[PDB]
Amino acid sequence: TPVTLAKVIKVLGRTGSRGGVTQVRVEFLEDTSRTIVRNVKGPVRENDILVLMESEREARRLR
Amino acid sequence: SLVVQEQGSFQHILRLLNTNVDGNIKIVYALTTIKGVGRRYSNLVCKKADVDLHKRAGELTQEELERIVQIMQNPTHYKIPAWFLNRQNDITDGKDYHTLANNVESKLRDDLERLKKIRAHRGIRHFWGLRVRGQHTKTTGRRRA
Amino acid sequence: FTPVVLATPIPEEVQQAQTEIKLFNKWSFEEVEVKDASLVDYVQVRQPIFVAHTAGRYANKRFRKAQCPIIERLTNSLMMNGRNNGKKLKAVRIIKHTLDIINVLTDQNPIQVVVDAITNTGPREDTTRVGGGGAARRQAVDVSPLRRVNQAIALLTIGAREAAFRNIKTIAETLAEELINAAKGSSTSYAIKKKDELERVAKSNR
Amino acid sequence: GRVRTKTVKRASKALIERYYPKLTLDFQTNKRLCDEIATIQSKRLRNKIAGYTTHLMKRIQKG
Amino acid sequence: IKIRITLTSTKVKQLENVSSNIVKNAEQHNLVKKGPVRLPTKVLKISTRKTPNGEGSKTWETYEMRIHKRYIDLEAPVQIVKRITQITIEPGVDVEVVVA
Amino acid sequence: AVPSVQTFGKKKSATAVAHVKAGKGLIKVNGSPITLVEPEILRFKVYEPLLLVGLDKFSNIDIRVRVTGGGHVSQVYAIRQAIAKGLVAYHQKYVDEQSKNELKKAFTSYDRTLLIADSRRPEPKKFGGKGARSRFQKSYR
Amino acid sequence: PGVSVRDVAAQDFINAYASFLQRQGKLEVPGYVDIVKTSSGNEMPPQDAEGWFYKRAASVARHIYMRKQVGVGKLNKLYGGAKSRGVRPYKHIDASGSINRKVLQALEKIGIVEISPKGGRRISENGQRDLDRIAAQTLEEDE
Amino acid sequence: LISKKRKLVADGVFYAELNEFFTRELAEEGYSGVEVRVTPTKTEVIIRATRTQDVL
Amino acid sequence: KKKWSKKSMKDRAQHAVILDQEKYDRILKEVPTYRYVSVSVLVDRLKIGGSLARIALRHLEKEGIIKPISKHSKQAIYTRAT
RNA sequence: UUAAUUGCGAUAACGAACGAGACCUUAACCUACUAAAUAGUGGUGCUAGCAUUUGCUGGUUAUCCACUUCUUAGAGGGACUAUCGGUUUCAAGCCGAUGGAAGUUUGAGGCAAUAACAGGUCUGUGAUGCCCUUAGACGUUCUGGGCCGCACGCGCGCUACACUGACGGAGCCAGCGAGUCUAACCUUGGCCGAGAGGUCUUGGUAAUCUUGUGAAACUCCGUCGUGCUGGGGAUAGAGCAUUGUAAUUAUUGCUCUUCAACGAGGAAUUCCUAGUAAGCGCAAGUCAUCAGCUUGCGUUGAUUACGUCCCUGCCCUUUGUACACAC
Repeated sequence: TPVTLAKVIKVLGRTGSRGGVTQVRVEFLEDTSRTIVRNVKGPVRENDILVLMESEREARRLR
Repeated sequence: SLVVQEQGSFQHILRLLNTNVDGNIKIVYALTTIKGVGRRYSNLVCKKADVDLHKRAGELTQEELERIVQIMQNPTHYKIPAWFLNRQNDITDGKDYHTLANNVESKLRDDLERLKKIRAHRGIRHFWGLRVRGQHTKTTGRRRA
Repeated sequence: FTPVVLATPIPEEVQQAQTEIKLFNKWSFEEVEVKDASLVDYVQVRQPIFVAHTAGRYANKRFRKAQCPIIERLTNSLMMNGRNNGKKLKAVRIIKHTLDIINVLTDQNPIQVVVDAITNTGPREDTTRVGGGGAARRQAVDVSPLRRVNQAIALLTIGAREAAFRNIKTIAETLAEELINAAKGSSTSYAIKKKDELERVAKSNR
Repeated sequence: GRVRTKTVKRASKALIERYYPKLTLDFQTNKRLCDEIATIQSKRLRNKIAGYTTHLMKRIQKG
Repeated sequence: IKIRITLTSTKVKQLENVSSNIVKNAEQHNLVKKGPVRLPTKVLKISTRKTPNGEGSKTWETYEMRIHKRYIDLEAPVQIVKRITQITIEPGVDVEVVVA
Repeated sequence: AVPSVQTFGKKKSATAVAHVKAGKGLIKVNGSPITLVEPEILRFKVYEPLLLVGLDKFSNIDIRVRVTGGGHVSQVYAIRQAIAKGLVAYHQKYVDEQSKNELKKAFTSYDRTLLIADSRRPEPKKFGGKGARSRFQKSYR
Repeated sequence: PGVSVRDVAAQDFINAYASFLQRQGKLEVPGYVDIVKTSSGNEMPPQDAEGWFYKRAASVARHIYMRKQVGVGKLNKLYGGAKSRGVRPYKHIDASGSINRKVLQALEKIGIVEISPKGGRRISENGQRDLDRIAAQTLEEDE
Repeated sequence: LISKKRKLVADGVFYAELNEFFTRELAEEGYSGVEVRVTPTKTEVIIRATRTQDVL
Repeated sequence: KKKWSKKSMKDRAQHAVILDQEKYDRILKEVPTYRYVSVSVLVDRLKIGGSLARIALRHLEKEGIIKPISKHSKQAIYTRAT
């Protein structure tokens, strides 16, 4: 189960049709400077580590 | 900490007043399982029988049991206060009785049909199956009839 | 250490806990370093307490519940399902019995193995709804560390709760076995099975 | 939320208009001179006025 | 002489200027006293509906009658006693004195 | 005369007033020592401050406490706050400001509650509900 | 050192005291024991049926002693409690003032208690000394 | 002899009832309001109004 | 009327309320190799009523094989000595 | 930008007013002032026990001495977002941190605009127009029923569906608040009774006595054992008291006996973001007696968000309209 530990460095903003999720910019620690922009469910903030079961995705939006 | 092995003196089942009764339980609640008697009177007469309540039923003696039922069918001889009883001041004698497994429903039907034949309110309510104790009957409790 | 006396004599074990080191009643909150650098900063250790109860106004702000002591959160999660609203005292009693059970078992730090269990059973990816209009659809997304924490504690508590419902195995011992199951990875704990089931459907609807 | 009304703001403006030398940046003395130099039927209102006046005096001291 | 004066009113400032002229009269005539024993204030609450009829939404009003009670134990001879009694009759406030 | 002070600890509705002075190292509550509080865990909870600071600061000191109001736990929190406040009063009074400030520093770094009391006073009831926010139930048909 | 009930714990002490009185046997139990539920609300009578009069007695002696003067009314409000009115919600209800009167009169017989003015009963000095000595006995017994 | 609670409220309803009386009967006399002042052995009722000799 | 229920059956467990010498030496040889011990452990591994379980816990911590560590009511917690 | 047409300002607008805010109450802080056996504290003396060694635990209103931290109340102070750091035309203001009793308009309420409904109420009103009736009255009064009647549907709530438990013992802590005068309220004590209850007494017009309301939940111990079973207690029977002129379709309460559905609830749906929910019981209102009702009081005390307009609706603006008793 090779996962990637990457840290939210920016929060783009809330989405879901019901404010239930967000979009964030996350930098991979392994292979530093490799950025991504991805989604999150729960309460989160700056500097925040998070495991990711993949690297290769950027969901633009959602309702 | 007391541990001891129950042998053939034990018995999984027995009979008391037209009713089978279970061992492997507290004797007093076996008695409550018998009709015409609940926890109060059962505990009371077991104390009067002068016997362990902690102990189960199957490992008991017929002398214990006949003494018990003797208390039950002649309690006032055994100094019961005459208010535990389920029938105080009977209508025909004024004596305070305790009805048992069969006599409970027997005398129940007796005084009920007595009311019915004297054409009483309570009797006809019992007859038609309505509520007897002055309940509200419109909304709640339709599912007994 | 010196065993000090007073006008009122005190038991020596508690005198020792005072003079020496802050603990549980017994256990040492140290050497409970967790393995997940994701879940660090959203757990709470190195703030030791004897008891697992205090009315810290943690839920006024957003992440002060992250700064809350974790075992207090466990107790607060244990007291639920209506009839057991409140009764935090019996909650901490059950905690006491469970931790003693774990440490007579799994004789390392039971605090350590429970934190290993919650990080074992952390759900990492979830799914969420899109409405459509006429028809609903799913989409798999990521999960907060704090949400991993809350979901895992809820999972453990509820699995042990329904294990205890209408049966003889008490909540304390069913909770302890559930916790060590989640610690090792058992395929028997409610928490881990629901976690990887949910992550599996997430993987599916990616 | 923490916004202030126009009676407050105009009162503070007028006091800074014609008492700028007599007062200063200190909330406490500004309060203890507001009490007498402007008849005010509310202690909390006096406090709000004092806070805004020191806000504006800081503005003057930088700009 | 051992009297106890007491006041049983609601009009606070009335009661208080009453107590003030009372106590300064007592101390300028140089009579012994205790302080104004200020009892706990008693709020008579009446909680009922606003609506005269039965319909409309449910909405409750709570009217209050705030009572303040004060008293002091005193000693003084009869002439100063009766001058103190016949003076300091302020309206709205209720008063009574007792002895022994 | 005696070195003595009199302080308290408040709570929801529980007030625990403690008289403190130079004694022989005794603690009493309603004339009963500290070991008879009887929630059976809050005993340790109320030992917490004196354990944090060590019993060295309790060698020749007598405390006698008396408490009222609200639940058992409220009495307990009032008690621990009262004895902490009273010890800090004693060390403000007789012992140095140094001991005072470091003492309260330890107590606060453990918890702000030990000296300052939880000012979350309970909300009232309103009409429309069984409580302060929970309305009753909506019905339409 | 000096010893007192406030110094010793509660339930173990009361156990020891009722056991001491049950061994002394000079209590003169009424006789209708093993009959009653001690209330209108307790849905059964006790379990240590031969006992519990002595526990009740020891506890009330402790209670009056900690206190000064009481009445059977206060004792009933203390010793009663919740009743299940069936479906209807619970309620506090007062215990058997007759039981309390009888145990009080037993204590007056042995002289541990003393009727006290301003209403009520009170611990006597004989009760005081034997109570403190029982506390000594208990705080020695635990070791 | 009676409690000060019911004393005060009886004074209140007393004021109210006589006010009702007076705003009824003195209505055409430029009534405005009344005031009892309690006194030992006496109680007094000004009537703030306009048509004074008329109410007299 | 309607039920909105299923109401199926179960094992209707036959936990023992007395014993024999076989059960006795069984528990005597079986209570070891139990790093965790409790009423429920005795129940499920020995099929016994909780009264038997409690009294046997008392018996065995009295004789001394099981070392209790917490005697709280409703929950008895023992290891074994080894 | 604000909770806000609240402010910055922009500007054929200028200057004003109402609403909001302001204001009022309550909750919290004050070891600082006024103080006090109708509240407490300590000490003195009298006095009980253990220790005796000095002490600890106690009782003692006429033993007094002193104090007011707790207790009250009064005047008053106090936080205004203070400071700091970021952010922002760099302005209103926003975020964070420190300190602070308190930093979501400190919290919760009260007050609460213009216009309007063909809303509810003529059964609150000796306020009531018009009509009807007005003496074998639709007026009033007396008796007995009645408003509860049950084949069935809906809405509020209480009980449970058991071990995070039931039962029996012990410990066992609150607050809001009400109380008798020309009447018979609250009733303490002590006597009897299993209990309900009865009894003769006592105190109280009240911080004074009821009452420290010794509430419950709770906690500690045991009995129980996963068993429609000591869960649960409708359903019924018999007996015993009380309230009231009267208890009969049992007022209510106490005792014994009978111990049924119910194993977590379907389509759907309600309330809810902090001492809030929820659990817990408690007083008051009604009231001769009757709480599962309500209003208030406090006791134990969580999880889950800090967002969105997806549903349901609201506010402003622009637009379109065959709409105006207005989708």
